[PDB]
Amino acid sequence: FKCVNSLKEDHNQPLFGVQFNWHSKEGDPLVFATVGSNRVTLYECHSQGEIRLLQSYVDADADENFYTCAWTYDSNTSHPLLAVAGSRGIIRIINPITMQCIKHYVGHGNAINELKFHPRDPNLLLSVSKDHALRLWNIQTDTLVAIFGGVEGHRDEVLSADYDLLGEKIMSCGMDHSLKLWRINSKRMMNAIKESYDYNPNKTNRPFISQKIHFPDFSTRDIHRNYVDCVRWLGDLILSKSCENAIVCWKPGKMEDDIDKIKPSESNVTILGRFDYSQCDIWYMRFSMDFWQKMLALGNQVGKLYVWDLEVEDPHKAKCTTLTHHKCGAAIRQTSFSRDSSILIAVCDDASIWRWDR
Repeated sequence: FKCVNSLKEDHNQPLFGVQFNWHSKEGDPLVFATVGSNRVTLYECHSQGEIRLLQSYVDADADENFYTCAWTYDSNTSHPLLAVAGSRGIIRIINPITMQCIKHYVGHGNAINELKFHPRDPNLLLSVSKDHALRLWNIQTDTLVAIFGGVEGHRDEVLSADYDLLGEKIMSCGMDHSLKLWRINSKRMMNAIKESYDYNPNKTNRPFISQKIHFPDFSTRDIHRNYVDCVRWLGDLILSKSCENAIVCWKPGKMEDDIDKIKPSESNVTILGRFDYSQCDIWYMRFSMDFWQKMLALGNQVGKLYVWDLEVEDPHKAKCTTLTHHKCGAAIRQTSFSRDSSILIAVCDDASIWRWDR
């Protein structure tokens, strides 16, 4: 990796999220979305470092603050869609071509900190909120499938969450210092999903009933001692961080315990390694991985990039390299790899964007 370009968005507010579009068709250029201030911006990546500016969606309210975006496609037409959400607690489904808001979901009412799409179903959107809950949505039938909350749920803002490889279970984390597992392969949840696909408000009288899920299938506050601001499955293992300059790789239960045999009462965790770094004690600094999960990237609060090569027998044997530039001095809030891994983008608190080519 070498730094080939950079630029700065006119607004000067923090860029909180960047995502490449991993659903981009064969032979079109790599396109990525940034979010910050009250807008979304698409860029196209070209030779010689060029970052070709496309078009923005700018929320009507100047007080909207987008925090996160996530790419999917339309399940009938294959056209990519981009979901955005932020401080107003509104999910917006944007047509990236024209940047029209196609539709939006209210319900959270309170800030959405992260969005994720199911790894196998393009219609299933998970939002995580400042209101302590997760919601699962079916953006095909415009239904709220479930709410993951209650007193045994998170007891403070949720910051991050992630589906496992097959979308059978979710791991959430947030400001209560905890990570919670939620199975979505139960009979109940598989059936709720099925019912959400059968729902057509024009062909019936009922509202769609959401599942209230009030009991995580596992929970722990034993990994970090602060806000857990980023979470990612690595197979049956977990990669998570707080503001303590460490990504911990760990699993619920003892060393030889199966993830699918974990009862809600499980009080053990196993730590399999820890990736330490520097100058990352601020909240809401998120790492990302490439498509194959070979590598992990996190930037810190002074513009240094850390990249881990996870292509090694055990999690603790990961190989770190660092990416610095003399002009990149602002906090980096998120990174994104292209689908093919040839490009890495970092985005910063100063509205700058950094392009790193392999």
